Amino acid sequence: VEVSGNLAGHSAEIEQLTKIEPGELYNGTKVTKMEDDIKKLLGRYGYAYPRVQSMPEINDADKTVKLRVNVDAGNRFYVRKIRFEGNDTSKDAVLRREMRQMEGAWLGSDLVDQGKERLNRLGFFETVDTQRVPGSPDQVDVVYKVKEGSFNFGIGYGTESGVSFQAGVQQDNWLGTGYAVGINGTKNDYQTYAELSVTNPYFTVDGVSLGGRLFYNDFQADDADLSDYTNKSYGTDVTLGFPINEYNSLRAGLGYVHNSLSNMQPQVAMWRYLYSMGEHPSTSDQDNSFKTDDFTFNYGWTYNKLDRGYFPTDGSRVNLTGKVTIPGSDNEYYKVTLDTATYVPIDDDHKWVVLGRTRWGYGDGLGGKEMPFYENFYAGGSSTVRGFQSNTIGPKAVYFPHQCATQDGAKDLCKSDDAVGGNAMAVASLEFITPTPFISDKYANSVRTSFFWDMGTVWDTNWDSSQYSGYPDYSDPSNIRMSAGIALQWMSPLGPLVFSYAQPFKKYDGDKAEQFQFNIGKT
Amino acid sequence: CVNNDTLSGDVYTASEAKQVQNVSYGTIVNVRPVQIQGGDDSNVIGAIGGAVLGGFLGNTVGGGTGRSLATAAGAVAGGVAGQGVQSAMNKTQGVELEIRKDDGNTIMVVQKQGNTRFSPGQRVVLASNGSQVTVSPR
Amino acid sequence: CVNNDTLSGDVYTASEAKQVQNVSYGTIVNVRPVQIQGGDDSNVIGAIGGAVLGGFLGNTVGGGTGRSLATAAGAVAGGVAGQGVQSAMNKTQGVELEIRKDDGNTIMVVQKQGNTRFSPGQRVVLASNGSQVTVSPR
Amino acid sequence: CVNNDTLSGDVYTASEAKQVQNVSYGTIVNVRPVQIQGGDDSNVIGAIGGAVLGGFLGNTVGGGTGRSLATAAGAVAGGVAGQGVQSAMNKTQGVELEIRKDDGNTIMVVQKQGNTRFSPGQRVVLASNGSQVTVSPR
Amino acid sequence: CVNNDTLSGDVYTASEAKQVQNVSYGTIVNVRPVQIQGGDDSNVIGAIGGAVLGGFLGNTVGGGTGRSLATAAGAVAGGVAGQGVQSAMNKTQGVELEIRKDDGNTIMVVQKQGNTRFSPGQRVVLASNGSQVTVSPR
Amino acid sequence: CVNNDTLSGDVYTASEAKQVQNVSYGTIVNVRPVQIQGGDDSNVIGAIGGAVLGGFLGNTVGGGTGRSLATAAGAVAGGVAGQGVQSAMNKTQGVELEIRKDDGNTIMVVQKQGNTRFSPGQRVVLASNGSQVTVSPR
Amino acid sequence: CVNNDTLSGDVYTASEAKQVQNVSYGTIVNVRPVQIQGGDDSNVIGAIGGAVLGGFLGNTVGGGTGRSLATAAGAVAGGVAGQGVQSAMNKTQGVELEIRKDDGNTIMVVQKQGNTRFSPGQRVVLASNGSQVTVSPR
Ligand SMILES: CC/C=C/CCCCCCC[C@@H](O)CC(=O)N[C@H]1[C@@H](OP(=O)(O)O)O[C@H](CO[C@@H]2O[C@H](CO[C@]3(C(=O)O)C[C@@H](O)[C@@H](O)[C@@H]([C@H](O)CO)O3)[C@@H](OP(=O)(O)O)[C@H](OC(=O)C[C@@H](CCC/C=C/CCCCCC)OC(=O)CCCCCCCCCCCCC)[C@H]2NC(=O)C[C@@H](C/C=C/CCCCCCCC)OC(=O)CCCCCCCCCCC)[C@@H](O)[C@@H]1OC(=O)C[C@H](O)C/C=C/CCCCCCCC
Ligand SMILES: CC/C=C/CCCCCCC[C@@H](O)CC(=O)N[C@H]1[C@@H](OP(=O)(O)O)O[C@H](CO[C@@H]2O[C@H](CO[C@]3(C(=O)O)C[C@@H](O)[C@@H](O)[C@@H]([C@H](O)CO)O3)[C@@H](OP(=O)(O)O)[C@H](OC(=O)C[C@@H](CCC/C=C/CCCCCC)OC(=O)CCCCCCCCCCCCC)[C@H]2NC(=O)C[C@@H](C/C=C/CCCCCCCC)OC(=O)CCCCCCCCCCC)[C@@H](O)[C@@H]1OC(=O)C[C@H](O)C/C=C/CCCCCCCC
Ligand SMILES: CC/C=C/CCCCCCC[C@@H](O)CC(=O)N[C@H]1[C@@H](OP(=O)(O)O)O[C@H](CO[C@@H]2O[C@H](CO[C@]3(C(=O)O)C[C@@H](O)[C@@H](O)[C@@H]([C@H](O)CO)O3)[C@@H](OP(=O)(O)O)[C@H](OC(=O)C[C@@H](CCC/C=C/CCCCCC)OC(=O)CCCCCCCCCCCCC)[C@H]2NC(=O)C[C@@H](C/C=C\CCCCCCCC)OC(=O)CCCCCCCCCCC)[C@@H](O)[C@@H]1OC(=O)C[C@H](O)C/C=C/CCCCCCCC
Ligand SMILES: CCCCCCCCCCCCCCCC(=O)OC[C@H](COP(=O)(O)O)OC(=O)CCCCCCCCCCCCCCC
Ligand SMILES: CCCCCCCCCCCCCCCC(=O)OC[C@H](COP(=O)(O)O)OC(=O)CCCCCCCCCCCCCCC
Ligand SMILES: *C(=O)CCCCCCCCCCCCCCC
Ligand SMILES: *C(=O)CCCCCCCCCCCCCCC
Ligand SMILES: *C(=O)CCCCCCCCCCCCCCC
Ligand SMILES: *C(=O)CCCCCCCCCCCCCCC
Ligand SMILES: *C(=O)CCCCCCCCCCCCCCC
Ligand SMILES: *C(=O)CCCCCCCCCCCCCCC
Repeated sequence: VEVSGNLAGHSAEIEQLTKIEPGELYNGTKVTKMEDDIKKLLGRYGYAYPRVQSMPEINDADKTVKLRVNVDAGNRFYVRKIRFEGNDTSKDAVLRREMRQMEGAWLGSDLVDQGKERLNRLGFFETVDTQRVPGSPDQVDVVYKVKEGSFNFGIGYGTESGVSFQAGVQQDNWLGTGYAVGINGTKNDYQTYAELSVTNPYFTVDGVSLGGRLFYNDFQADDADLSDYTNKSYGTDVTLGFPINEYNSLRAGLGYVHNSLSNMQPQVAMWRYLYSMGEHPSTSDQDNSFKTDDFTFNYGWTYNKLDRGYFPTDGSRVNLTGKVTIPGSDNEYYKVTLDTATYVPIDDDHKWVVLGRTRWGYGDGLGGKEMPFYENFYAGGSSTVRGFQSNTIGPKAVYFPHQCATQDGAKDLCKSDDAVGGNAMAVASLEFITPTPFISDKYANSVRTSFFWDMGTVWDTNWDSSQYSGYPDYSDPSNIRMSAGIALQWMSPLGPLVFSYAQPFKKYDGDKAEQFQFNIGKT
Repeated sequence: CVNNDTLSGDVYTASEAKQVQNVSYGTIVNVRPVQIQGGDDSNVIGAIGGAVLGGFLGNTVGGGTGRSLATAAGAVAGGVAGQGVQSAMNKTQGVELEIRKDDGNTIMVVQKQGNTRFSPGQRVVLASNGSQVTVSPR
Repeated sequence: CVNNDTLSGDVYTASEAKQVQNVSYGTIVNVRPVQIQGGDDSNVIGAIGGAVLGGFLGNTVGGGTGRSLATAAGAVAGGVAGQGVQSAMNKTQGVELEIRKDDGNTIMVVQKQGNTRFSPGQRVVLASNGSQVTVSPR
Repeated sequence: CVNNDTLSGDVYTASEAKQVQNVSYGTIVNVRPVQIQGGDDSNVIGAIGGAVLGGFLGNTVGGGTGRSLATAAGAVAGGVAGQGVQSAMNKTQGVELEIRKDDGNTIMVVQKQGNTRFSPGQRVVLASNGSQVTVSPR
Repeated sequence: CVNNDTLSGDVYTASEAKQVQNVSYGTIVNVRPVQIQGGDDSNVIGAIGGAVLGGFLGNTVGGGTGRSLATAAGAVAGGVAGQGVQSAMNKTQGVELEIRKDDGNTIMVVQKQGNTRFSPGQRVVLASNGSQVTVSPR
Repeated sequence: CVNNDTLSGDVYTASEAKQVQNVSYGTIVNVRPVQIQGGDDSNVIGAIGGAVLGGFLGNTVGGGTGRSLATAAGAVAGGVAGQGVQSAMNKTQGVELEIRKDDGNTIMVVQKQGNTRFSPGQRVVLASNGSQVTVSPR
Repeated sequence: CVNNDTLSGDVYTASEAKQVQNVSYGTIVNVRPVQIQGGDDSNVIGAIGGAVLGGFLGNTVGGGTGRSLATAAGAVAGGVAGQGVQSAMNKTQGVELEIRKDDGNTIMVVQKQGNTRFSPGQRVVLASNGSQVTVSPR
């Protein structure tokens, strides 16, 4: 080595911070690092500009390289003002933390080089650009510059609801203040969702996030293979949200829902519920309007670890959510939904992938009253447990003789096999992802496939078998439903695609099946 | 219960063990007592911990609508008390020490109170690192 | 039960085995006893493990809304006691060693107490690495 | 069960076979026994393997509400014992060697105990590589 | 079962067939026997293989709750025995040789035991590659 | 059955037909027979084809719960034997040839044994590419 | 069906048309027959194709569990035989040619046997591209 210049106190530490072993040949990395262990440090001596540049005498005859490290130190310059122009929403506060020299401190260009870049990960700048006090040679600034509502239309097709539309306007900057306002609208066989939504991501300067949701879920049952009941429901929820980890979050809020239960196909499973609340209309005729207004408190949690957003095969994803009313509304209940996700890659080459998503739920009515039936859990279908028709798993209802009708001589509980759902849900599925063959091996690493063994068990936690002999006890703890098969998912300029074929191997009588299902657009 | 129990001259964290730290000497002037704050300003946890406990306490009084009002007044009162007691349980007794290094200077450093009772005029050693300094006696 | 058993001179991590690391010599002055903290500042696991067991101990008393109060008060008390007890299974005894190297210097290094008792005035060998140092006696 | 078994002077990983690695020579002093901790500090795999076995063991006493308390306290005690017992099946004997290379220098290296027993004064050959060194006798 | 059968001077991988190999000459000193390991630290596949087979044996004792406990205790015991057995079918006998090249140097290389028997002093013909070396006899 | 058949001097990959191959001439020394491995070290395909055929061979015995034990023990045993038998369907004979080019050097190259039988001292016409070498006898 | 059909001198791919190819001249010696293996290492298309067809041929025997046994043994034997036949329809005859360019050199190249018959001693018009060559006879 050699030192030629004023280091202000690193003159001897060259062989300790910037050392190599003699005999090592001319390197552009392990000799430049000798330059670059004192090129960044010197902003810890208040020195603003640490300059290290070393130009050896490249000697070839008997091959020694005599390094000559001209290090001249900077000087002690300070942090007066941080100035952003053109942007009416970005703050001088968060755009200080995402840089690494606070206001009122010894300042340097080279040790603010740890700050300028991360400011762009806000997701709203196109560029993130980067002063001695104007005409005064001691105090100094750090400055930046920034360069800164699109419709969207969705049309899909499918098996669970066939046709499917989306259309809504998003504008993630309300007049220059960072509020995220977004609208959405979806229509298909059973529900039509037309929602407005707002958010302020920084309620507190430190991260608290407040969203107020105005939704409307004009739903319908018969087209969705269930039994008969119609729902036009409107409600509004508001939730807080505060970051805690960047691997976590948390939320809490107050949620008011209002439902119009009507047009019910008389049947025991819901007619237990009507009594306990206090409504007993005619037991075989369908002109009845049960109205609920539920206020309900809600909360959640989250976790993210995946490395790649698109076609992810790493990390671990989690979710929790619960809910409970105050005991001062119409129906009183609570609800607990847990979610999981895990993409385990076994080696760096990343062709073997392991995935399995566990989900749990449970609900109950508190003071002896019952969970509303439209809030139950449904299992079986394409998106959760492939092979069995959508919703088809869940202890079936029992139609009354209504107008099972008295024209044919119906005078009892006509046993039915129609899916209704349930209140305790548990779905596991272990999936074992494998390479993509049969296409050119140049690009045979894209179109994903997997073999899967999906289970699903919803039951009525309060269903009776004292009173129903000829029927089984529909609360069996191990009435599992496994299935297997295949399916191919990928990207193409016509949206998200997948095609499937899954054989239902295990099931019980009364459990329908659906071997084949597809997805284009959205499901 | 934020753990600011590492801010004494008699406790070290895990991250600064088995590492080389310089030694500088000095004498001491002007010890005086001072309190130390440690934690956050939002106190996002004490608020919830006081809020649920003050909220469930509402469900004990009244009935009908009179209950559903007390179960919110109690909730915000518990919310206030949660921060009012969490951030008053992070106070710690401590000291503020002027020292004159033998190198010729004077510096100030502040520490949590421990067992030893310093004096104005004594020899104390500065186990120095990259901008963390602990003042042990002798 | 975070494992802070690597902080002595009598245990090595697996990432410091089968490696070349230099040796310097020195003598010892001023050994004094010190406690060593470790691990997390938040104790997010002790909080959960305390909250659950504190909640399930609230279900055992009362009936109705008198129970539903206890099943939350117990939860908060268990949540606090969790952090309270977890940050008590990290207190580990240790020592603070000041040593004069033969090059002519002085440094000070802190290290978990083991079996051997260092003495005021002795010879120790400094096993050095990329800014990691362990002190072996003899 | 972590396998810190390749840290011996007697077993090589399959990534270090059929390779060219240099040979240096040296004499040896200062042999002392030291333990080796291998694996991760958090040690999460044994936490589940203790929590579940201590949770199902909680379903064996009492009934009603008194069974939930038991099968949660047993769960957290099982988790604690799990982390406590896994990190105590990685402890492995080892040696500290202070070798003088015939160049004229000194380095120390730590290495899992095998079968051969080093001595105070012996000739060893350093199978050296990019900072991985195995010390064999003779 | 890792197929660590390719570490012989008598079995080549298909990655290095029909490829050009430099040749050097040398003599040999100090043959000695050494075990060779391979694979991963964790042995995932053996873990699950142990866990499931040790779970389905758990079901076959008792009933009610005592079955539900044993089917988990057997599960974790089989899981441990997995890693305990998988890492036992990679232990392969082998040798470690240092050889004196006719250039005038010394290197040492480690190989699987084969049919050939080496001696201390023999004209072994190196095959070299991009840092892969085999030692053939005579 | 990973296609390790193109490692002879009598079969070419389609990737190197209609390309330019340099010609060198040389004489030959010390032909010796060797085996060649090819494919994977983990043998994933044999694992499935052993696992399913060991599973469905379990179902043929017992009933109740002892059925559910054999129908997994058979699966794991088949999984082991799968990797066991796949990596024995790739052991193929071969030769190792040291050859002296007219340049004045020596190299050795390894090939799959075909039908023609080399001799100790002959003439072979090297075909060279981007580090691929073949040996034809004449 | 792997398309190794563009390996003749009488067939060109759609990428090597309407592009300029340099022309050189030469004489010819040492023509000998060779087999060309063209396609993938895995044969992962006829492997499934044989697997499915070998499966459905399993349901057609036995009854009950003895059926469900055969409906898998047929699969892997059907699966394995799939590769064994697909790799038997990628074998193609071809020739090896030692051409002397009039530049004064020698190179060799192999091709799929076409309709023309090369001979030892003739004139050929080497067509060249970005390291791609064909040998038309005349
Ligand atoms: C080594 C080998 C492997 C390990 C295990 C192998 C086992 C092998 C053999 C097994 C034989 C088995 O048959 C035993 C059995 O379970 N036998 C039991 C079994 O029969 P089977 O055999 O199954 O057929 O079941 C029966 C069910 O019993 C009861 O069921 C009721 C409802 O069910 C009933 C009904 O309404 O009556 C009856 C039933 O027939 C059916 O009809 C149901 C129906 O389902 C719905 O109604 O209804 C519940 O009332 P509810 O629902 O309305 O609420 C009731 O809850 C109740 O009774 C509520 C109780 C609650 C007591 C709270 C204790 C917590 C201490 C923490 C404080 C410290 C603060 C920091 O409250 C009371 O009872 C009030 C009494 C006043 C005084 C009590 C003490 C107050 C505080 C003490 C502090 C002490 C300080 C020194 C519940 N008690 C109960 O189910 C039982 C309850 C009673 C208390 C026992 C004393 C334990 C003291 C230890 C603490 C030391 C403190 C320093 O036992 C328990 O909560 C166990 C809880 C252990 C939790 C872990 C400890 C955590 C803390 C330790 C410190 C680290 C029991 O009688 C049998 O027990 C009995 O025949 C009595 C006999 O003794 C057995 C009891 C076992 C407990 C041992 C645990 C100790 C070590 C822990 C090990 C991990
Ligand atoms: C070359 C070889 C190739 C093989 C195939 C080729 C040809 C074969 C084809 C046709 C022949 C065959 O069909 C014969 C047959 O199946 N015959 C059977 C067939 O009838 P059919 O043919 O259809 O007419 O099925 C019927 C089923 O029988 C019983 O049915 C009960 C329920 O049935 C009932 C009811 O009452 O509820 C009534 C019934 O009528 C019906 O209604 C059903 C209803 O459907 C639902 O309930 O219910 C179950 O009780 P449950 O519900 O509560 O569970 C019970 O399982 C039970 O009760 C629970 C059982 C299970 C315990 C297993 C644990 C042992 C640990 C081993 C480790 C050693 C040391 C640690 O436990 C017991 O039964 C207690 C026995 C103790 C001894 C166990 C062996 C251990 C020995 C070592 C000990 C250490 C000391 C040295 C079950 N027993 C049973 O189903 C059988 C059970 C009995 C134990 C066998 C003893 C010797 C085995 C030697 C093996 C290793 C030893 C070194 O065995 C088994 O489950 C299989 C055991 C597999 C072990 C594999 C180990 C892993 C290997 C990995 C290698 C690396 C039996 O009648 C026939 O067997 C009998 O009439 C009695 C007979 O004697 C036993 C049967 C033979 C099994 C052995 C073969 C396995 C080898 C491995 C295969 C890959
Ligand atoms: C080399 C050899 C190779 C082996 C090959 C062979 C393998 C297979 C062959 C087939 C034979 C086998 O089938 C035998 C059998 O299972 N036979 C059983 C089978 O019959 P069949 O198969 O049909 O023929 O099933 C029958 C049903 O069993 C019973 O079912 C009841 C419910 O049934 C009922 C009801 O009342 O609700 C009525 C019934 O009629 C029916 O209708 C059912 C119906 O299904 C639902 O309604 O309902 C349960 O009550 P519940 O629902 O309310 O819970 C009850 O469990 C109960 O009640 C609850 C139990 C609690 C037991 C658990 C605690 C053990 C401690 C271990 C760790 C130490 C802690 C630090 O409590 C009791 O049983 C009360 C006993 C009081 C005294 C306890 C003393 C133990 C203390 C030890 C302390 C040591 C300290 C150092 C349960 N007992 C039972 O199931 C039995 C229970 C007996 C109590 C303990 C004795 C031995 C303990 C050894 C521990 C060593 C300690 C160092 O045994 C067991 O739960 C198995 C326990 C497994 C433990 C695994 C290890 C876990 C910990 C790991 C530690 C490292 C039993 O009669 C038969 O039992 C019996 O024949 C019992 C007999 O007497 C002796 C059996 C010994 C077991 C040895 C196995 C161990 C190896 C483990 C492998 C991983
Ligand atoms: C690391 C600290 C984590 C602390 C979490 C403790 C979990 C508490 C679970 C209590 C369950 C009681 C509710 C139902 C009671 C009942 O009688 O339930 C009865 C039913 C089964 O009995 P039936 O046969 O009568 O249905 O359920 C059970 O017995 C469920 C099994 C309980 C044992 C599971 C072990 C504890 C949690 C698992 C590990 C999670 C750790 C995750 C860490 C990352
Ligand atoms: C290595 C750490 C893994 C720890 C995992 C512990 C899980 C404990 C599961 C106990 C099962 C009892 C639940 C209900 C009992 C019952 O009567 O359940 C009833 C039903 C079936 O019984 P019937 O046939 O009588 O209906 O289900 C079962 O019996 C479930 C089968 C259990 C055996 C599988 C063994 C564990 C699964 C695979 C292991 C995963 C390892 C992960 C490695 C990282
Ligand atoms: C460390 O301290 C973690 C924070 C835990 C929060 C502590 C909350 C204290 C509870 C006070 C409740 C006062 C109730 C008053 C209602 C009128
Ligand atoms: C390693 O030391 C961390 C262990 C993980 C947390 C376990 C802490 C135990 C919690 C005890 C809860 C006591 C409840 C008291 C009720 C009043
Ligand atoms: C490598 O050894 C990994 C093993 C991980 C689990 C080891 C077994 C620990 C479980 C012990 C649980 C005891 C609970 C007792 C409660 C009273
Ligand atoms: C190569 O070896 C691949 C791994 C094959 C699995 C081997 C693991 C064997 C599992 C044995 C389980 C024994 C359970 C004993 C319980 C007491
Ligand atoms: C190329 O060779 C791929 C081959 C795919 C695997 C075929 C191997 C057959 C596996 C036989 C399993 C034996 C069953 C034993 C049952 C006890
Ligand atoms: C291009 O050629 C595509 C691949 C062709 C696949 C043909 C599969 C042949 C299957 C023959 C079946 C024999 C099975 C006999 C088992 C007893």
